[PDB]
Amino acid sequence: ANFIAEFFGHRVYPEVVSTEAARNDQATGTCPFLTAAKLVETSCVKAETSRGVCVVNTAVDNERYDWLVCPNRALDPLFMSAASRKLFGYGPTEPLQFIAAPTLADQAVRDGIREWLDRGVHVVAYFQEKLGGELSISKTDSSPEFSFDWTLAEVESIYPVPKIKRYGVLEIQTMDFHGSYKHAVGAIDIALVEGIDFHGWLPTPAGRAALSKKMEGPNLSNVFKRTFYQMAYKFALSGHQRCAGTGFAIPQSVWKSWLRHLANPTLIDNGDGTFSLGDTRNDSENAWIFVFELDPDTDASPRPLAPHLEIRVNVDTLIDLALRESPRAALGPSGPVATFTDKVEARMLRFWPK
Amino acid sequence: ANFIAEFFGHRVYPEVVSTEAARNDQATGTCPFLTAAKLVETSCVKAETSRGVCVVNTAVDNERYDWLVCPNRALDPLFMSAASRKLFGYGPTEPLQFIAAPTLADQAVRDGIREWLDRGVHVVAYFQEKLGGELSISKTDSSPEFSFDWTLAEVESIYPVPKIKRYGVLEIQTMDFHGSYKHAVGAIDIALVEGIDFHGWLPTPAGRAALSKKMEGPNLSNVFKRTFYQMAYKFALSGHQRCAGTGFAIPQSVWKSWLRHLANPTLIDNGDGTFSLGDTRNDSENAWIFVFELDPDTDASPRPLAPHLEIRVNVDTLIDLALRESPRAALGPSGPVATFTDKVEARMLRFWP
DNA sequence: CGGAGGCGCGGCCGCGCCGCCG
DNA sequence: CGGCGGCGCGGCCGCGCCTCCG
Ligand SMILES: [Ca+2]
Ligand SMILES: [Ca+2]
Ligand SMILES: [Ca+2]
Ligand SMILES: [Ca+2]
Ligand SMILES: [Fe+3]
Ligand SMILES: [Fe+3]
Repeated sequence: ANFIAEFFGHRVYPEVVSTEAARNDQATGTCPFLTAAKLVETSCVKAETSRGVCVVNTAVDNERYDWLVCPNRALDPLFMSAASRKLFGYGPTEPLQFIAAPTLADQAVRDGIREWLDRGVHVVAYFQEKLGGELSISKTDSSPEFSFDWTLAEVESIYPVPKIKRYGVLEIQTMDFHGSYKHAVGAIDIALVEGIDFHGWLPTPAGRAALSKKMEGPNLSNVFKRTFYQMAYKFALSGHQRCAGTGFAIPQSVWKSWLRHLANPTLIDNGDGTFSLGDTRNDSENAWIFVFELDPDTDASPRPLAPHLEIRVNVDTLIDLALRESPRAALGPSGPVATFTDKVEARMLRFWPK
Repeated sequence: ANFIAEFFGHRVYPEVVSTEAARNDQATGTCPFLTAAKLVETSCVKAETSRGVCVVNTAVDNERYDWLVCPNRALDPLFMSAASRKLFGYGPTEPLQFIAAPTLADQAVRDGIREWLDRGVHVVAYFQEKLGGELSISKTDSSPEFSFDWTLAEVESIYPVPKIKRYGVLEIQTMDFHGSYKHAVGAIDIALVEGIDFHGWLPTPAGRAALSKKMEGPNLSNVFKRTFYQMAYKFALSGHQRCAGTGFAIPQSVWKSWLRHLANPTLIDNGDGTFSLGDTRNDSENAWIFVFELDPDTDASPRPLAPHLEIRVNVDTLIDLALRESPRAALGPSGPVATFTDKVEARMLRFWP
């Protein structure tokens, strides 16, 4: 029922979408997303028990879902540049240059940036775990330590010393799972090395069994617990003058799983290709949730990220929905808590003999 | 720097408890808390890589702390009964029977409950994962599924069919860690079987180096993330008329780590052996945080849980402190965000030749 | 109704930043 | 002004409940 969906960036379950490059990435063991970003060959960062498992496919409530399972699978600079526009308040057709932070060591691009600042072209450099390293805000007696997945830097000048106008934050959350992939990885790895035709073997019942061997479901409530807190906290930090906006990038599958956690919220249609969660018409701290898909239309080797839903969020609404609205629905007339007393009595009754 | 604090329920780092009972439980691999709760010999439920590591000792901000790392180490029926009195509204000195749900199978205790009920004595049966299994509430379109660590059934009737007046909820939280215990466990496991006099070997430099082998620190923020959500949600659920109250039981160490998460809060002294987090005069959700210690006074082999701090919480204040007050402190003067713009530029300048 | 699978729960794992000590 | 190390972060792990499907 549960399947490894992508193996080193390339589809294996729903379709075995494999070109010549797909054969190579899997044989060498290379995450194509780190390689394309850094322009240097890079193997997946994961331990042997889950090596190359970038996406897992499962059903919840009788519907199929791709679950991103590696933060590096959502390492799509092109998508992040687009989401950046919404954070810094740029138009859709505005000149923008989105470069990595390690590139700043190169003279050729430092001379290039200066020319862009003269033209009025926006220059944003990003700091990411494997591309420059993350940035952190230190703990206090009244505040905990925090780290940002993507720190965006809007450049003002770099003439003598690099200086920024504003900064941006993108937070990525994928999904973690129950159990292990060890058995599914182990079974498909022997068909990779010892086997003579791997891609022709994956769509077969034997390969489909191997891709699913002891594969379990997603840790749904776990990521909501961890991501909700970071949302509420980091969105409040976005209200700082020098912070242009904070956005959380999450897959469609993850967004849908959060709906019950948010008391089944109705999104407001703004008529601007964007949606809103609560009243964002006043005193806004430019808080965003970018719900993305794995592009089902591209045909290109690794499916890139495509926008699915762009939600501007009211923080107090987000807090109120999760911690007040949802419990009240659980305390509803036909809800689970109404019948709980009978459940306790039923569970007690099981210990009675005969 | 970081040490295994106790092995199979008996202290090993700060002081080595060297009783015959401490030697026996270690050599036989029994978690002494499960075997005492259901009166049947039971080994630790943990996997080989962390087997027996029921507590870990670490320093944060230059002071020592014991981190419980096994929910079964907090399995203390004696402590939970005292905490339940606060939940159901019993005085400190009034009759109370606190029994595990599995025992309901016995006809001797079933008749015993009937005898207690008609003499006004309170009877509460508890459901815990290893003792009767946990109770859960199922998901809806507007609410997620939840499980309760301890669900407490205040019995009123047994004769025809078991029936309860109210239910109570106790949630238990300890601590998870970074890295592995594997290397420290494997270093002392070979000392247990292949060597002689295990306790005498533990306090030596070589032993203390073994107890600390690649031992890392507590996963502090992780635990707050997971538990805060359960607090806010389950405390709101406690408002239900059939729910007497819900309490969260945590070690002192983890409560101290929560202070920065709660904008450094100041507890209001009620002058009744109880403190309050916010205004708890009106509308009572009957929500509690029971902060406990590993009893340092009594020198029994496994040191039981002793009350350290008994807190009434205003749920709305708990949410406010963590999600509004704390972020505002971080944005304040001399805060980390104030100097963040310079940090970006400094990190940006590190690429310059 | 009985075995299989979903998933809350909560402890294992290591990367890489930054604070602390010498 | 360098290297141990604390710790945020976020993905691995399996227990035992319950709901679903044959
Ligand atoms: Ca991060
Ligand atoms: Ca995140
Ligand atoms: Ca708990
Ligand atoms: Ca539990
Ligand atoms: Fe990957
Ligand atoms: Fe244990």
